[PDB]
Amino acid sequence: PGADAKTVQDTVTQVIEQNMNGIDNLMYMSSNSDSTGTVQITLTFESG
Amino acid sequence: PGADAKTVQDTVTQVIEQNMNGIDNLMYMSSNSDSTGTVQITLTFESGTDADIAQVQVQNKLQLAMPLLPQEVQQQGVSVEKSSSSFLMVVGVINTDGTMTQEDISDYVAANMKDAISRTSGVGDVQLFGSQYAMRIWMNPNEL
Amino acid sequence: STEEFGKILLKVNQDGSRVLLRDVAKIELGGENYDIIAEFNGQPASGLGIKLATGANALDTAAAIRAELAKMEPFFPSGLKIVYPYDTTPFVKISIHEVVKTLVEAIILVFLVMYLFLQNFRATLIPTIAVPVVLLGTFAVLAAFGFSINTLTMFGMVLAIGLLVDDAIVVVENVERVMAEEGLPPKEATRKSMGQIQGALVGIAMVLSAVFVPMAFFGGSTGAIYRQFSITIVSAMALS
Amino acid sequence: TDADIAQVQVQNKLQLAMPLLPQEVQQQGVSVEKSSSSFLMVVGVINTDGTMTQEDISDYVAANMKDAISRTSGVGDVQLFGSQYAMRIWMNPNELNKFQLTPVDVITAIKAQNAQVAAGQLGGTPPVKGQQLNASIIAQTRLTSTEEFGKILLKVNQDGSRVLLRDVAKIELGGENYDIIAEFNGQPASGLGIKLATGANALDTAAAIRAELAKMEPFFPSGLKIVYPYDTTPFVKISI
Amino acid sequence: GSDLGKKLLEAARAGRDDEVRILMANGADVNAADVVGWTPLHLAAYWGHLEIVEVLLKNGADVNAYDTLGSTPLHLAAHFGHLEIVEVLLKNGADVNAKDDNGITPLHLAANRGHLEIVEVLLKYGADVNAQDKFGKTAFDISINNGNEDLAEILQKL
Amino acid sequence: LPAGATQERTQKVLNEVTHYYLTKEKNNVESVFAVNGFGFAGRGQNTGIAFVSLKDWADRPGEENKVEAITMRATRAFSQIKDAMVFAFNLPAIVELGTATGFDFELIDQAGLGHEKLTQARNQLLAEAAKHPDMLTSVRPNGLEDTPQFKIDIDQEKAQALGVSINDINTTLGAAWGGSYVNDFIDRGRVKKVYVMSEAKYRMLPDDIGDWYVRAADGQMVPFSAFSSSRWEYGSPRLERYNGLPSMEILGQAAPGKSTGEAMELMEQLASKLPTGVGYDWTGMSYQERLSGNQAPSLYAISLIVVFLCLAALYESWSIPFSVMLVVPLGVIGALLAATFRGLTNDVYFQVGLLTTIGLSAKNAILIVEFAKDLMDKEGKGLIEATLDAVRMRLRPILMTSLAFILGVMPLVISTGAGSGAQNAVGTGVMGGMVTATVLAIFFVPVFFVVVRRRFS
Amino acid sequence: EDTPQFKIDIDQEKAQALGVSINDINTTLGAAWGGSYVNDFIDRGRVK
Ligand SMILES: CCCCCCCCCCCCCCCCCCCC(=O)O[C@H](COC(=O)CCCCCCCCCCCCCC)COP(=O)(O)OCCN
Ligand SMILES: CC(=O)O[C@H]1C[C@@]2(C)[C@@H](C[C@@H](O)[C@H]3[C@@]4(C)CC[C@@H](O)[C@@H](C)[C@@H]4CC[C@@]32C)/C1=C(\CCC=C(C)C)C(=O)O
Ligand SMILES: CCCCCCCCCCCCO[C@@H]1O[C@H](CO)[C@@H](O[C@H]2O[C@H](CO)[C@@H](O)[C@H](O)[C@H]2O)[C@H](O)[C@H]1O
Ligand SMILES: CCCCCCCCCCCCO[C@@H]1O[C@H](CO)[C@@H](O[C@H]2O[C@H](CO)[C@@H](O)[C@H](O)[C@H]2O)[C@H](O)[C@H]1O
Ligand SMILES: CCCCCCCCCCCC
Ligand SMILES: CCCCCCCCCC
Repeated sequence: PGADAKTVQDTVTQVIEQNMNGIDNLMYMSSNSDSTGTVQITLTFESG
Repeated sequence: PGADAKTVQDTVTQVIEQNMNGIDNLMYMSSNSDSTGTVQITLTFESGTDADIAQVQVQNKLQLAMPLLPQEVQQQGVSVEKSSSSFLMVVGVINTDGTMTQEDISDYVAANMKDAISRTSGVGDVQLFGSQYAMRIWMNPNEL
Repeated sequence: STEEFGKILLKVNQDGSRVLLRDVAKIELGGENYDIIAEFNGQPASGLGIKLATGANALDTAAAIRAELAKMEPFFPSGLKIVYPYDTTPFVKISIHEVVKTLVEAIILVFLVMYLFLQNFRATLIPTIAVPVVLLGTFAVLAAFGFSINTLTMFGMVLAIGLLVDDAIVVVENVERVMAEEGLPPKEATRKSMGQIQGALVGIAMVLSAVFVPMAFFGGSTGAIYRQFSITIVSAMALS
Repeated sequence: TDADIAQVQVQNKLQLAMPLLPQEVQQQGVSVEKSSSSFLMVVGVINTDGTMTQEDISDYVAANMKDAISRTSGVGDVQLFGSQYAMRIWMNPNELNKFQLTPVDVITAIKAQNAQVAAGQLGGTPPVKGQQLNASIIAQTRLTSTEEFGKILLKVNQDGSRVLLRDVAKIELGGENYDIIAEFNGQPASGLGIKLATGANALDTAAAIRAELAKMEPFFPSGLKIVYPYDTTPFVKISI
Repeated sequence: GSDLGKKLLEAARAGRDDEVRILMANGADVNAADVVGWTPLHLAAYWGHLEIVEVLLKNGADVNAYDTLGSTPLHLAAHFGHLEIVEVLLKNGADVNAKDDNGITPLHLAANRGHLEIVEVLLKYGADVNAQDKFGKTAFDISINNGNEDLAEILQKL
Repeated sequence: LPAGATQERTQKVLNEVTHYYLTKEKNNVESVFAVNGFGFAGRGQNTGIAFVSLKDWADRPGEENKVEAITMRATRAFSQIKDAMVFAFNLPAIVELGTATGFDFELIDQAGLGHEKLTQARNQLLAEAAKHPDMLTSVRPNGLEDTPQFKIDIDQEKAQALGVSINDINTTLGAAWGGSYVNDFIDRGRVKKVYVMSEAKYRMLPDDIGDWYVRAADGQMVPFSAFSSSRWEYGSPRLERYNGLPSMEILGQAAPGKSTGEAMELMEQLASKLPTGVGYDWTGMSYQERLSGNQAPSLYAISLIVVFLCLAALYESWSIPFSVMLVVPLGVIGALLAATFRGLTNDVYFQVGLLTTIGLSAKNAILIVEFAKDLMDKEGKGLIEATLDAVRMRLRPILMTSLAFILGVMPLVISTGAGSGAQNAVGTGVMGGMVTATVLAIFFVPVFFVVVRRRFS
Repeated sequence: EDTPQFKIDIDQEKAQALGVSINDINTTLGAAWGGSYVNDFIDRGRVK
């Protein structure tokens, strides 16, 4: 709450993302950090 | 931080142990509480148990115990991990010209190396031997 | 920054002067903990403890890690060097190679022995074809069971090689004998020869299955190791 | 439905609610369970030599038996028919008002004087050069007895006298609650109401419970005895 | 810090009576001390090993040895309820009114943990009942604050 | 190092250990990774590990320059060291699995006895185990002993009298001496911790306690000396628990000549005469044996039955199978000879080698018996005639496989390079087993077949 | 079924007049009549 996109990215998004390593069947990871404090990190997996 | 073995045992270890209930296929549980402020509880499961299910069940029961632990322990965080202690390799990082301390090297590796190794193909997990920087305020009681 | 933390205001005195945090404390970027002192031949050190991902190729990963470390070389500060005190990949590269050498050498030895006794290039080819077919096929079954190429499964094949070699030799030899003793042509000789042994070979498969299959049903850590050899040998022997 | 996943998904959502809940609810411990509604068995506990009360037995069960049964695989939920002891401070309002004190003062002093302090070390890292001593500092530790809680100093009067906690409250070991009270054939008892975890085998879990109870029996106090007043499993074994 | 001094410290702690006997024969330093200033006698007094306390005093151990904070073997024995060692130490000339750096005596410690027998023994060997610590507290003050009925009756002999 | 020893003291030993490996083992050792502050038995200032990395296997020729040899020299060299238990040792084949030799015992507080009475019970158990060197060796705790610690008592009355809050006292003590994680900050776009702690020089010794001050309600600064008292006591630097109860782990192994099952059976007996409220349990490697112990015979009991039944169906005879089944020892003897000759062990590679040696010898016997039986059944030949004609026909294929397969495993026996331990264990048990299985079966199988057929007319 | 219950209204004005905190009122009422879990202690080695 109240945090800008960059502050949110540095304190939340990257911190979470650098722990999303060595998950099974991970194809790609996308994410975004915005001016309302919101982080969304979507991880898409191999078919099946 | 700064806790003796008994303080750790009686404020952290016992409280977590009392909440390790309703978890499937547990053979046995063991723990150590030591004078460097550390606790390690290991829960060993039956062979054939799904390790991910075993881990999430432990993790979930811990989360519900977190409000009972001390402020300082909640703040530091309690890590639940699978104990697959088998390194592929250890990459050492050293300083030959005497310009960097171990703390300086560890921070360089944290900031400019670790993440890229974590994202490398086939890499399951990466451990920093040391910590990234911390802002240290070394107090003087005479001046205070 | 350390400068900003130094400028933190703790109090303002009556006379006017300001007590800042740098007045009552030293301030620096340091470590989180100071319990561990790590050195490498006397010099300060840190490092990365890297683990292999589930189902990943250990040799590919090691090459890939070294490739990424190479891209980082140009940007290091003065004095910084990468070193490799522990690495299982050199050992794993040797273990697999020595097993592959043994399996190929075993096939040439059978060629040399087959020619020494039977004395024609034609017959000595038949095991040289049949043994690779069975070896390759075993890997397909290992893949189907979710097994990996590893020290245990590889030596499982080295231990199996005697059973594979024997199936090839027994079949060919027994045709060469039936041709020599009775004088029948290759096609009729093979029908008679296989008539003498086909019932036995099926019985041998069942008996050998009963020797090896129970080894898969051991419990715990010991039983996980025994199961690697069991599935590899039972698969190789069954294809043979 | 996979109950392991049902519990995970439910608990993922509960975790979003947790911070919004009152502090007091979080501190009692919220629990997510996957069990049958009906009791698998009741493990009763009595004292055949009448040496322990209903309250003593229940505490013994809670402190020495319940947790290990709760950790056993297949045990979905364990209901204690009774209460574990807690340190009960039974406040007196007349004596509280006599010394100008309230329940808020009692609570603050118990937090201040029944505390487990992390105090650091003599010669701790990072040390000065030439340090010879390294030793943990032990400051306040948790209180262990009614006597120690009794001598908690609430305040010191103007004339120098001391208001201890025992001067404004009766202090005793007693149930967390006093709601559940059980009897077996008229005599004092406690016990464990055990519910089968979703989809687990009743007979295997019962066997595991009876095995875990056998490990406890040798270290009971004098007279304490397990009784079996309700068990759904024996009919299954007898009917089959 | 001799070679046998360290082994006597460890042996006196562990209560290995036979190893102490041999170390007494070989001349192990009875006045050897930890970083914290504890002799073998301190260690034997703490962990309650009676035979070793007696053996060390026979071999010229300092009965009034003091650690880095002023505590003696009598402080340790009286505090941890080792009646036999308290009597033996007092018999071999232990300072019954010994004060540590806090002003705490063996009487204060014995009183604080309700060791009734020890408090009487200390009194019999001339313990000062009115001895105050750094906070002005007598052994009597400790007994009423702890709510010890029986102990308060004994110490009320001003 | 001993208990209470400092980081610097440990560093001096690690520097000495590193100096040895780079001087005395200069031709073997590539590097020494010294880690002051960590030991497997329990981390602390008084412990450390040096991970020694060697040069390539090509640059370390002969048995003298292997890990076995370098280990022994280093351990012998480091027996001199000024009060420090220092010793080198090789890693186990599977580091994931642990060392895995002997037993893993847990001594358990079952009735709220407490740390001190559990220590006494543990010492009682260890002293009793020491009186059976014939059964038990290296019976030791896998944990730390009690150490001196500085007990400080905050006086509540004097703190309330001077108007000093207990929170200010305990925060001043803990933050300075122990450190305190306050909050985070952002160093070059990365979130990182902020710690406040005392500068090293003001948190070293008991006299430094009195140099710390706390502000009272009235405004005056009060030193810790004004409202505290202190003393030395003993306490644990590593408290262990097992299944929720206080515990003490005890490692050990069976003595030379004895099995682990015997050693376990003794430790249980010695435990049953420990004080009231002291129980025990088996963990790790010992738990898995205690549960899955009766499998090895029970599985191969079925194996033997299925083998018999399969041969019975093949030959159409309840008796003839025995002629094949009697071959089993003929391979096993040579494997045991070749292993015992070279000083190798009864390991998994050897054991799987036995099963392959047995199976191939069984296969040879099956075909000898099959040929003999068909000659009797179809061509109407006599017992001895059919047996002699059978073994004649099967001599060549038996000798060919054996010649090839013995020569195939020949390099694995002589191998001394990288991964040679496993290769040796595979090779020797196969070679020696094949030599006896080949030589004996050709003469013994006809004996087995003839004896069986005569016995069962 | 519904049952009699003792409804009590804290007068906010009168409380503010006397200088009595509403937190001290509610803690007093709740702790005394309902009970209050303050913190933990150790009974024969076990956290309770
Ligand atoms: C514990 C859980 C339970 C597990 C279950 C285990 C089951 C294991 C399977 C065992 C099956 C064995 C069955 C054999 C039964 C004997 C049948 C033989 C009949 C017989 O006497 O043969 C005669 C010819 O003699 C001959 O030529 C000799 C043939 C007989 C040899 C006898 C030795 C049998 C060996 C089997 C035990 C060992 C197995 C393990 C290695 C003529 O026949 P007839 O029918 O005319 O006679 C009737 C006369 N009026
Ligand atoms: C002749 C020889 O030396 O073996 C070489 C040759 C080798 C057996 C190779 C491993 C593997 O590709 C082999 C397969 C079956 C791979 C799949 C197919 O495409 C085959 C057509 C191919 C033929 C032989 C080959 C190409 C070798 C290896 C192993 C390489 C691996 C490591 C870890 C060093 C080896 O060098 O030992
Ligand atoms: C006659 C037939 C007998 C059957 C023989 C069976 C062969 C079995 C051997 C193992 C097969 C796989 O072996 C394959 O080797 C190559 C070597 O180029 C590896 O390749 C990897 O290691 C090499 C060597 O360090 C790296 O340089 C390379 O970047 C990396 O990709 C593959 O990761 C592995 O998949
Ligand atoms: C539950 C499933 C597992 C049960 C275990 C089964 C084990 C059996 C091992 C394989 C035995 C094969 O069975 C065996 O086959 C061969 C031929 O191949 C038969 O041998 C016969 O074949 C044909 C049959 O028409 C005849 O013309 C010929 O004269 C003769 O040689 C034997 O009569 C039979 O005993
Ligand atoms: C009918 C003849 C072919 C029978 C197949 C024999 C191979 C069985 C392999 C068993 C592996 C478990
Ligand atoms: C061909 C079947 C071999 C028998 C294997 C034994 C299985 C045991 C399972 C309990």
